Amino acid sequence: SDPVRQYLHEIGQV
Amino acid sequence: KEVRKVRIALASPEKIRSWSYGEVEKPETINYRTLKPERDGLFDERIFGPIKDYECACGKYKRQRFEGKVCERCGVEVTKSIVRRYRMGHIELATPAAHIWFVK
Amino acid sequence: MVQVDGGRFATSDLNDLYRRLINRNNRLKKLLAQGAPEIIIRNEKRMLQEAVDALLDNGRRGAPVTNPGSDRPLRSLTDILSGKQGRFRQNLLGKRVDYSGRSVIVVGPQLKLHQCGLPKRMALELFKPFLLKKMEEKGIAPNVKAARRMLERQRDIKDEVWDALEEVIHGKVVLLNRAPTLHRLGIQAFQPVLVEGQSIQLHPLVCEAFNADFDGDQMAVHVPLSSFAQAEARIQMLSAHNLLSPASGEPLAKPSRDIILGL
Amino acid sequence: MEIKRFGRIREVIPLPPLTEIQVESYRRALQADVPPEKRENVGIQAAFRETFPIEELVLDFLEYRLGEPPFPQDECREKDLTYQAPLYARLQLIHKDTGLIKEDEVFLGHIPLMTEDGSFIINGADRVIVSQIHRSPGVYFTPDPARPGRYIASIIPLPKRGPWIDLEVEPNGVVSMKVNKRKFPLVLLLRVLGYDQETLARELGAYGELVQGLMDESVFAMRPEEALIRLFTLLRPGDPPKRDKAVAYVYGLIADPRRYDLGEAGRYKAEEKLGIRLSGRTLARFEDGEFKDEVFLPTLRYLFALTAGVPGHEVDDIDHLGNRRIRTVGELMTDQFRVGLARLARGVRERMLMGSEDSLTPAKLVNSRPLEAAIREFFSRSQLSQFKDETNPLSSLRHKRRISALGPGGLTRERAGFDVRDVHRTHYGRICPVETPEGANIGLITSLAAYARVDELGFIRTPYRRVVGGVVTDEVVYMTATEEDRYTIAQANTPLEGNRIAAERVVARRKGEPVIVSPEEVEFMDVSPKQVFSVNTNLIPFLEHDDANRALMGSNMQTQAVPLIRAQAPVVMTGLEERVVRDSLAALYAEEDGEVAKVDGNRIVVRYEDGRLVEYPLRRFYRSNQGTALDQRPRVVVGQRVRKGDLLADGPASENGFLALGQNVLVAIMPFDGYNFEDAIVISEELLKRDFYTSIHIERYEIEARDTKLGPERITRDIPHLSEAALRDLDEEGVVRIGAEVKPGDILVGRTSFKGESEPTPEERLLRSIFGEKARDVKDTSLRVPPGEGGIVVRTVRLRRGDPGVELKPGVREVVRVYVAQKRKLQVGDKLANRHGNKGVVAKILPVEDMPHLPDGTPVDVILNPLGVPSRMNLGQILETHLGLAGYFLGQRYISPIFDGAKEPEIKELLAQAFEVYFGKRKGEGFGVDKREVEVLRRAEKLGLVTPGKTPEEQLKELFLQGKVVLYDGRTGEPIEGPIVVGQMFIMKLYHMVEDKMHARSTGPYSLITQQPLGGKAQFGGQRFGEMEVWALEAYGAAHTLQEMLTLKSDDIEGRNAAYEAIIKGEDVPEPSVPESFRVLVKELQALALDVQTLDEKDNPVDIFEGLASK
Amino acid sequence: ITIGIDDAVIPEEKKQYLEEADRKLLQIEQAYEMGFLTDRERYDQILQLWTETTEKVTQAVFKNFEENYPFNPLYVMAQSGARGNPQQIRQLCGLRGLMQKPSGETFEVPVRSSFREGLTVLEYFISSHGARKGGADTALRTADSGYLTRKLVDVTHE
Amino acid sequence: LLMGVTKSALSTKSWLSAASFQNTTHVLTEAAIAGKKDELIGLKENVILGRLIPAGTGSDFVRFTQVVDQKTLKAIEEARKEA
Amino acid sequence: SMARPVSIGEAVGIVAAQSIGEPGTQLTITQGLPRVIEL
Amino acid sequence: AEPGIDKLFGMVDSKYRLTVVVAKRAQQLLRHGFKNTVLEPEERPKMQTLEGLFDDPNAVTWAMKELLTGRLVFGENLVPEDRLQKEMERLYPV
Amino acid sequence: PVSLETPIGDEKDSFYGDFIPDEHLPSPVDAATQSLLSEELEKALSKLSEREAMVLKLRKGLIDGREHTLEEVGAFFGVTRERIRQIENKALRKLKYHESRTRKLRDFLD
DNA sequence: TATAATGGGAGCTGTCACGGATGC
DNA sequence: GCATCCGTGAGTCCAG
Ligand SMILES: [Mg+2]
Ligand SMILES: [Zn+2]
Repeated sequence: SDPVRQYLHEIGQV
Repeated sequence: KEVRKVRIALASPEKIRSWSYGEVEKPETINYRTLKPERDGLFDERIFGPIKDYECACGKYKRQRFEGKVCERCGVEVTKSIVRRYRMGHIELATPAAHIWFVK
Repeated sequence: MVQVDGGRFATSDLNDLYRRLINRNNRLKKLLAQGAPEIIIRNEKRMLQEAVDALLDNGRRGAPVTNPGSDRPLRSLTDILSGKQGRFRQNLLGKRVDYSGRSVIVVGPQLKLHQCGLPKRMALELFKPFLLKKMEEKGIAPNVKAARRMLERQRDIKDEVWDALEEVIHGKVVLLNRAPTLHRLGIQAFQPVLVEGQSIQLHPLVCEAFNADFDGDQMAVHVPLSSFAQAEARIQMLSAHNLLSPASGEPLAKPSRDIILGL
Repeated sequence: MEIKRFGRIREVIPLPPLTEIQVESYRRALQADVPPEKRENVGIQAAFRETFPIEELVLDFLEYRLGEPPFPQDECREKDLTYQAPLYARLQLIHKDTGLIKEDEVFLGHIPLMTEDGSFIINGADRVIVSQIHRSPGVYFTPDPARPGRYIASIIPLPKRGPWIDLEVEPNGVVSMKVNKRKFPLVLLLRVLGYDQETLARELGAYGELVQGLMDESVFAMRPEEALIRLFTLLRPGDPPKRDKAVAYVYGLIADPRRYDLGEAGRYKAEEKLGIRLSGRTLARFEDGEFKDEVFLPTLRYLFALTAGVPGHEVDDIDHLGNRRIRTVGELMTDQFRVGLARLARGVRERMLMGSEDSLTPAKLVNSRPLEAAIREFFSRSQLSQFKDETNPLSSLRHKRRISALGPGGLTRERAGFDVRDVHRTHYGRICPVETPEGANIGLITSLAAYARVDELGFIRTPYRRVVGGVVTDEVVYMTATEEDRYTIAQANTPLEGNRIAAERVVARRKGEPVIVSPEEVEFMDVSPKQVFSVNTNLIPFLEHDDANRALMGSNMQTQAVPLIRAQAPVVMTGLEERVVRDSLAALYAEEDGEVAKVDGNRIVVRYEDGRLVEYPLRRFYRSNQGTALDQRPRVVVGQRVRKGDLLADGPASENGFLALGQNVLVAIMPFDGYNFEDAIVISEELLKRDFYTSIHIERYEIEARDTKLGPERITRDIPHLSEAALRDLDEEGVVRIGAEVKPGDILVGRTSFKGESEPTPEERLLRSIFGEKARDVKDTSLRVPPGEGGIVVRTVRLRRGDPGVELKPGVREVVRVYVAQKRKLQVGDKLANRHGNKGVVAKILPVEDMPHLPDGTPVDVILNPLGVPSRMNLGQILETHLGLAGYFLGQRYISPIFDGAKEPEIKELLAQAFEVYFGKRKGEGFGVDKREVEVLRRAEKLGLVTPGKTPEEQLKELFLQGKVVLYDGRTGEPIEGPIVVGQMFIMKLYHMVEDKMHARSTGPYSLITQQPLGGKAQFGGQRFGEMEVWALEAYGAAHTLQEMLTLKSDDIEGRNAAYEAIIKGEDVPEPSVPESFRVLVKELQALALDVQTLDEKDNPVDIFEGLASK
Repeated sequence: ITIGIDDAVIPEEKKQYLEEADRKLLQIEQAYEMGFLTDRERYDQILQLWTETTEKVTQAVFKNFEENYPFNPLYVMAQSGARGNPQQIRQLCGLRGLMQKPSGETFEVPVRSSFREGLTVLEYFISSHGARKGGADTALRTADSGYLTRKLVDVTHE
Repeated sequence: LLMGVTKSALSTKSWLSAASFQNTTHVLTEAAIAGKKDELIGLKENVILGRLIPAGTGSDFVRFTQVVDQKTLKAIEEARKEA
Repeated sequence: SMARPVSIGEAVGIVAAQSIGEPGTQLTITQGLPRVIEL
Repeated sequence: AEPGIDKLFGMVDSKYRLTVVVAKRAQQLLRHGFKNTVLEPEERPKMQTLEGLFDDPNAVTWAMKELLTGRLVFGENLVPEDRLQKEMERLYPV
Repeated sequence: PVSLETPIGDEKDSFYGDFIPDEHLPSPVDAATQSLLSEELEKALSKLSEREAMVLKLRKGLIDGREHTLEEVGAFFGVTRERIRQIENKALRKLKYHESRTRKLRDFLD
């Protein structure tokens, strides 16, 4: 629902 | 002919492109010094139409003796400026996008 | 994208929405050409979808995109079509119109039921083209252009143009309307009687159908132009032709107030 | 003249300074007269002390100071500048590791200053910051709408400082906390605060069934650190539970005084409701590394005790004026200042990383643009910042005392139900129950009571006299609503002999409930009836005889009175008309005792006791916000001995220091040939003859000559194709001369603009060839006079580029402002009103001879229709007319106080004294009764008005004492068949005049996208034919008139062009075409990827774009 | 036709009806303090008594008008239907009547004054509750009426 | 089936009327999916289009009525009798 | 409005809606306009 | 009220048909310059100027009076439209 | 640039773009003026011979929108360039006399 | 064009009452 | 079958 939160979560996986 | 009915239907991408007079490739609106529409931008006279009636952009064809002529130098068709209220453009998306109405 | 009086620029919000879309689309094309990793491309495509959504129906999903330094949501296409301010309700089912005026209303006891008092200058601007033609027929002006240039300045107005205007409006009627227009009798046609001063004079008996009174009400005037519009106004919409209420059938224009008191 | 006042009520205290709600608020906010070391932690000081220190290098706040205004008020209004003072702040940058200190005084921009009257000047326009009522912060307990035996505990901080917290006992038994729309068990937050099952079992264990629902074993099993991580996971999903991040978030949510601010009022209210003491304005603290509870456990205990039915615990009335507080200018300006300061602090923290970490000064670290922008925003574009209403002095004085429930951080119009708009029992003496807008804003915008004042905590207080035993002291106690609810307060009119209550039973209030009570039970007493109503409501004589709905209009319309050139104070006053002229600065008074040295039209020079010679310049013919002239006329003479506070000059709409909103006219109440039908009004041409209701109005016109890409716009007398007659009154530079009359079409400022490049049509080529005259390079763009306007040019202001002292906005060469004044006489369509809500338009101005007249030849001025009185139930105007008849003949005015006034018998006595003058003069002049007077007396004793058998004189006196006189018809000479009420009434000419409102248009400007006409008189716009007008046309069945409205008279370009040409040629109008707005709809639907096709009967596409958009 | 303050005729039956109502109120208070009837029944009886008294004084006003002043301006305007209705004339001549709290609950104490006599500041403040409630009711009702009208127009237009 | 005025107005066969009443996006999406054609039966349809409403002086019952004087009437009568 | 048989082509629905709506602002022991809308 | 409006409503089966007839006849009168009229010189509608009585310029007034006389024939499908226009332009040129 | 949808007032009923006129499209007054100008020009041109009125219509571009040179109009009418310039001058002179006599084209000079 | 730097920041609350989908 | 969420409405004209 929040694009910034989702992208930060995608970033924190690497 | 007289209008008796009004139909509304979905538009294929082919129909969207058949309406379009050109693709808007650049986000620019108008030039910061000349105040004229920037090429391939949102106000491009080559796509949507001439700003002044029967007169191309650079001023090579300035009257109605040429109508339907497309200026070779600047690319503008010489017609009535009213067509800038009518002629549509388009944008070619790299990835398909869902029309939010048919989702939300 | 237009230039205002002061040389400044004013633009539509669709331009900023289209700019967002074009920017994100071009950047996605470049990111694809440079073979960027899937996380980056995914974020870019998600932003592209968000931009298309904001263009078509802003605020529909997620936070509404706003211009920098503003809390005001941008005005999308859906916002244009829908709503009390939408295209339908504001510009399609109702319009601002030419050959209209508005002024404060005053009691007109001397009027006949089919009449109303219309200020001179109101009728001069409302009937201006008819008055130009009539000033050309009579010798007051060589042509239409000279007649208009003569009406343009108030001190250039002589006393023959008023008699010409009297000739112009003869037999014709105007529409009086008072907001809110609750039933079809909130608009009625009256033969105008030119009056000095700046007030509209309203016949007492029609005050009930308008729910009008003279605590400061104002009314709008409209001029039916064609002979067809004039025929419709004179036969169907004339005040003296509608004496009964279409809702009950009882008389609507009836003695009331001071009238009842005297009788 | 003699001024006879009535009433036995003695006000022990005068009215407070009426503009103090603005003045004292802003003064306490700025603290510019306090030396920086002695400033309290409030207002701007509190904002700085809250924002600093900026910890990340450490930047700290030492003090601030305010400079002197760069320009005076008159200069600001003249040059479109903001009246403001420079704000400097002394900050020291400390390197905590180095010890280095670099200290500097940085300039943060200008802060706007309040003028003497309590207003501001923003960009040359006078503005008022309207106070805002809202829910007081604190802890409230309200019945749960779902479950009747359960309740909801609300914790409410200040607006934009922290979230609302809702404590609720769920049906499953566990207690829940709701923050930012998320809910969770309160036990978890209690465990983060350090509570254990033992402390909760002892503290709350008195209530059996609830604590067991509170208990959660898994929560007490984990230590506060694990509960903190768990709560952070519940509040912020997806965010990794880093313990430092969790401490930061929970602290910034609850314990951070920078991000969570209960009011000082909120703190006091929580302490008073829960019976606890707060160490600060936060719900908890971060001390010694852990979290320590402040608020939560007392609120939970109160909630449980309320649920169980424990005595001493109450639900809260959220519309009680003890739970509703006012945020004045200081508080709102301080909020926006605090926002700008926090943005500046974000910029500082961002600067404390970049650049060189060593060489930094406070000048390099601070950027004031956020703060300047925030203050500029608040004052310029806010909803609570309003264009000042200075129609007359009372307009502004009442404006400043307005209370809005709307605005940012407050209600929208749909959010307000009946509960907010209602008159609460606690509005008594605080908020006026009468004066409120009539319409959708009713109950939202209100006005402050007369004796009311807002205290430091934001609650409105009202004064009451102490009553000890049966003796009423002269000491006054200002109470809030909550304190007022404790005592038994008697009414201000209760009988008194000396200071002792003289009645056996008195009328009093206990919690607003009216009750009959013994004088020993009387704890306090009202100060005066005046304290219950607003200032405008206090200006209505005989208010007790007026229904409230019409008194509302009387109040609200006094705001709209126009200052008249011969304005005078009413013959029947209430006693407040002088103080109103005083507190708003309309009139000019003497500072100390002395003697008048000089009196001019332009200035008054006074020599005081000190020997110093003071000169007062007089404001003469200055245009207010609304165009009504502000001008002060000298009321003294050279050599006159004046005292301290004596009048020097009368302001606008005042007579000898009394408030003069209209004129006293001789009125007769009777129908007149239907010219006063339905609230219309008939007036005498004698009113125009002696210049009654004649008012001065000034309009400002402006024009800019700027630099274009096509060449300069020049302000010049040289204009293409214009006769010398057209340029007659213009000077060498093109601007109209001062003193010249201008009519619609005349030129104020001539201006030439370079034509845009256009290839001339072949018609113009042949025409130019025929006449041989070349086409000019420039074009006439002169500023002319709009239709229906005009007057005398009284001032011109020209500002060029390159002349000293002036700089315009980029691109602008020069700016010219022309001021045009006009003397408006009363006319048909202008709106009159009295103070009782009787209002109407002038419908007929008769020559003096037709006017109904008294037997002695005196014609009346105004004829009001009696039919407006019975339905409206405003009898006060009738009594005003009676007392005004008496005062017309005795030659004296009166002061009748509100709710303690002149009563009927005294008015009858004054009427008899008047009748002696009215009739004995006639009898001494050698004249008897008239035949027609006998006929009227006959018909009057048939009405039972006079007793049969008495002499004609005795019966005429019996009629006069009822306020009725014999009235002769000026048209016939025959009398009116009955006796008629005639007397003096105070009537005001309201701001709504036909000259301003009349408008007509044939053709004119069209809008860009829709191509429909514009709207508004200023834009020469057209009238809107809305949906409902289309319904009217359809219901009439007039199809072609409707098609005209839709096409020819608007938005159909081809159609309207062809129609105008057909009309000027005499031909009938053509068939309409497709509306341009439907084409706009079609294309805007194609933009939404929807294909709209207009089809014929064969279902074949029809092109309404006529091949222009098709390839 | 004119209107003077003397044209609001207070009838002589008013003081009689008011004294009777006071004696009845004392009888009901005596029946309450003896525990015969509850607070609810007492409140209801007081309201009913004052309502019937209001109707009585209305009829008294109009009867005194019809019999002793048939050409009284208020009476004439009301009867002819030019202006006014009985309750407004009653407020001018009889008593103002009962008022209601912002909750809608009616006050036990009626307004015994008329606009000819003038109210007390407390009576005025009590009246303001209902006046404001009616104003807000109207302001909120016009929107629902207009919305309903537009619904009906859209459903019946063809 | 009984339904209130709002749902019955939204259910009307003309999508121009329904879209100009309320729920413009829902109306327009379902209509565009269905390929709906508006027959311009009612008043709102023709008002949006700027057409001549089918009521009053626009009713097909009274719309085509002609006026002619007896002189020209008999003149054309004899002109058509000779063909 | 004419006390005679209605003329063919009269826009009846609009007249009906206006006739119902116009007294709406007057509807006030009583259910009133809320009941009207409920129906 | 317009003169004889009751009789005018008596003539038709629907008032809107009367309106259409009046408007079309007024257009006829305007186009042909009033010289196609069915009125006798003493039936001509007049108008008071400062000079004196002149012919009423209002073709709607003219049309309603002509309709009151009874010399006008109205109905549907009385003549092809082009034939009517051309025969009227032959009888009364422009 | 500033937004056309910038709210004017504390209500949502007005936008900035609603107070901005349309200066591009000609007003009905302007279109009427241009049409009357063309009609009066053709009224005054029929007072000439068809040949000289045609030379003037070709020279100033009222036909085809292009202004023809003297050699082209002379090659069209078969005459020499000096003959076509002379008949153009005499047509213009007759037009000037007709204009000084009738005064019908003066008002269009603005 | 090269010290090393590696998960944001602002929220915003006093309707209200329908219809229609989606949760036990 | 019944709660609960989301979405969409909530009078007109004028004037600022
Ligand atoms: Mg009114
Ligand atoms: Zn070109």
